[PDB]
Amino acid sequence: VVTLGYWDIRGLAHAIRLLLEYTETPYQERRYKAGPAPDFDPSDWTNEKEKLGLDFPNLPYLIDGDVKLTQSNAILRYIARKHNMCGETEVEKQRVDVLENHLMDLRMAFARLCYSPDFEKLKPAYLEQLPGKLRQLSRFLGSRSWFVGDKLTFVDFLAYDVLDQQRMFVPDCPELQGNLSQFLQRFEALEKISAYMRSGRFMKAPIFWYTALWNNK
Amino acid sequence: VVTLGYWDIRGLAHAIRLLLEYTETPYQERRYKAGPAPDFDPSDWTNEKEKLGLDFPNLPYLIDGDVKLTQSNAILRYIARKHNMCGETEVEKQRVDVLENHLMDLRMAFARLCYSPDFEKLKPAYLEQLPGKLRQLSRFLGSRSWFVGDKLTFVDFLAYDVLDQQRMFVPDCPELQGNLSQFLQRFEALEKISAYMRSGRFMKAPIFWYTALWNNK
Ligand SMILES: CCCCCCSC[C@H](NC(=O)CC[C@H]([NH3+])C(=O)O)C(=O)NCC(=O)O
Ligand SMILES: CCCCCCSC[C@H](NC(=O)CC[C@H]([NH3+])C(=O)O)C(=O)NCC(=O)O
Repeated sequence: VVTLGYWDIRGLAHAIRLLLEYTETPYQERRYKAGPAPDFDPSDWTNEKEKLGLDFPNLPYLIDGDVKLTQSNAILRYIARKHNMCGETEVEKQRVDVLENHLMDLRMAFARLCYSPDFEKLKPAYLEQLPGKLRQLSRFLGSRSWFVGDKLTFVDFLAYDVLDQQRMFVPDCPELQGNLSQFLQRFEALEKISAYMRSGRFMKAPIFWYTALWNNK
Repeated sequence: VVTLGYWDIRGLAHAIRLLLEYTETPYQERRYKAGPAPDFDPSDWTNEKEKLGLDFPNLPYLIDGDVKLTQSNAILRYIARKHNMCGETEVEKQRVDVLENHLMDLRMAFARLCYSPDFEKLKPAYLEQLPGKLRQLSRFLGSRSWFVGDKLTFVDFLAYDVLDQQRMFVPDCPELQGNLSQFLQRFEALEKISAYMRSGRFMKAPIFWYTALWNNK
């Protein structure tokens, strides 16, 4: 079994847990829990961070024999390479590179927001530029089944997480309907994914750590 | 001729310009200029922004015929693949992926400090954490000539830049005296790199936008 370590929260590990589940990778999880509210008690993780033999300790991490990685994108590319779920053609690789990076810029934007004490003050500007961000992704996907072509890749798990989060935030966003929605329905109908979602291991929320103003429940 | 677009400063395009120079790729630059102070109106960019045919409009961007890219790392990979500058084995790909991602974490924590209006009060904590981050990077490299191995990859162009930045913000750092310094010293002695750093187009500053509280022009 491979070991995935991350906080007992959705966050940056969602796409990794889904990929691990789809590619049928035997795994276990180390889900670090919190302690005394409301004082930030990372101790469960902190008591273990500098004793795992990781080169750049962080969350999430994945241990697979002597392979010890940190950096979520790196863990994905690692899992994906064992099942050829990275690009194959040059153009597919460019589409993968550009989106993995772009999806992180949108993930951080959102993260920044739900974390700021000025959330309600920032919410309107954010929603002002959401639609356009979504139109871009819709235009990029076009009529393809997946973000790169007919081949499903790790960037599709990334895209699903990021889009499902935005769907969480604003459930009836016009730009969310259309090819973006069908994409979501396309992802959730994948056999091992459907099965994972109806299992008792799947955690749809909370998206963020307990200190977040939006969705920490 | 590929066209690299970005503001007329060093910023996030440093690693790319060095990779292009070293690879001997013929290129051209579309430097975007900011209006006079304190306005710094960036209309030179927004004017062209949605007229380039880029999927996700942003700076830097790279246009090579029908190839049009916008995320720095993806642009670096695009070039790197053409010259076998990514990893060639599983272990090398892992070092490439983890590093490419950790160095982005490093760069951003630094852009945040230097762009925050609280710089001077944040500066102490940043310095107090630095020696650990440098030591980590030093343990990783070990007695290797390059970060990935005995062959130069694009991640060395990143490490050189993230590190060069730190050398400039705290030259007197002990952590930076060791193999890390031999690495920079080695990077700078490469035929096309040195040939470059002495040219008239080479620019070591400013690292940040004119609005930053540290190093600008
Ligand atoms: C609750 C999730 C909210 C999402 C944003 C914060 S992620 C949490 C944070 N991890 C990181 O910053 C890692 C980022 C890194 N770029 C990666 O991709 O792995 C952590 O707790 N690291 C542990 C540590 O640094 O000790
Ligand atoms: C060492 C870092 C120095 C920082 C200098 C400015 S970074 C560029 C700035 N912000 C970006 O996010 C662009 C970079 C993009 N995120 C990438 O990863 O390639 C921009 O002009 N983006 C274009 C836009 O938003 O219009």
